[PDB]
Amino acid sequence: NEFSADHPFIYVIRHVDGKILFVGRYSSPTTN
Amino acid sequence: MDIFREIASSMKGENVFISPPSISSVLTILYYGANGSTAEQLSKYVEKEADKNKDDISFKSMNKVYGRYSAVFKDSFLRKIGDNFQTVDFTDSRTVDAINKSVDIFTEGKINPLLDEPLSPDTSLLAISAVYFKAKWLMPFEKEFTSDYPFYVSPTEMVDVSMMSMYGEAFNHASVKESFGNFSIIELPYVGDTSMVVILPDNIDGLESIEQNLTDTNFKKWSDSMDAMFIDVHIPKFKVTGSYNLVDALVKLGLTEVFGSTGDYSNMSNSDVSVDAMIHKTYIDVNEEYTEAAAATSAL
Repeated sequence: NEFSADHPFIYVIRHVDGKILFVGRYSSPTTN
Repeated sequence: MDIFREIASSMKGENVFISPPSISSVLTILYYGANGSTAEQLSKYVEKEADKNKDDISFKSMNKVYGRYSAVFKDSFLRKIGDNFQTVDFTDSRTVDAINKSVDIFTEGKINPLLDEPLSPDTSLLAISAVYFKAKWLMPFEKEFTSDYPFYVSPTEMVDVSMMSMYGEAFNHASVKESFGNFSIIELPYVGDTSMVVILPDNIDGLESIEQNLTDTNFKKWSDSMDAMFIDVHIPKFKVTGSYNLVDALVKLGLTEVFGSTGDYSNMSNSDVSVDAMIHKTYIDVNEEYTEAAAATSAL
């Protein structure tokens, strides 16, 4: 019962039950 | 998702962040003006919904279409685009700095230089969409737990990173088990009506087969199967920026008679207008308090 995002993953921002506002992939930390 | 699939497919192993609405926003403009094959071939991405200058709690959008100062446009096309059209001199140096500024102000200075190299003097028209998003987590990550956790850029390449964490809470989780790999999917809601649904492959290297299977049907399906569960969360606080040219992607997706001279934008102008580039620049910032995101795209 632990969700650890310490490796490549997909994330999606959205309206509760609406359209997808964004969608990306987290591959590297890219110290911005 | 197919455009994402496409973009993500070309740059494997690299951060990618796009905004389907922003993109679909301009494609819809182009559609209104398109005619013949270009039209139907572009209809596949038409949505008058987010193709406006709306807002729903923490997400605001903006549309703008600039035409060649010399061309003459159709009234009907102008009717649809409505309050989002102007005739500009492209050869005019200032013009570019005029546009960028508009997008700059609008996206809280997040997507500043929307346009790079001076805008080609031959460009016939320029369709643009800008979007901004910022909301706080309904459940602000515990600042007194953000420590450094190792991250697997690859099974071998290790790189520490800031890890946001929170325990004792319940979130809509789910443990999908598909033939293309197994993953967990969770929902971190923001205050309002929007949330972030993260898809984390169970194995440290199965993301690929998963991503190449990401469809709106699937995503919707997996999202529904989610139930209120108790899980401890560890998500990296990150901040990235992107710059993509969707001409390549879109063409492979079927849009062949859309860019270049073959493009038929007859229902838009008596003149022979064309668009050769689709620019999409983006910005996101995720931390233990809020999430600020924004993006802008233009069909040069």
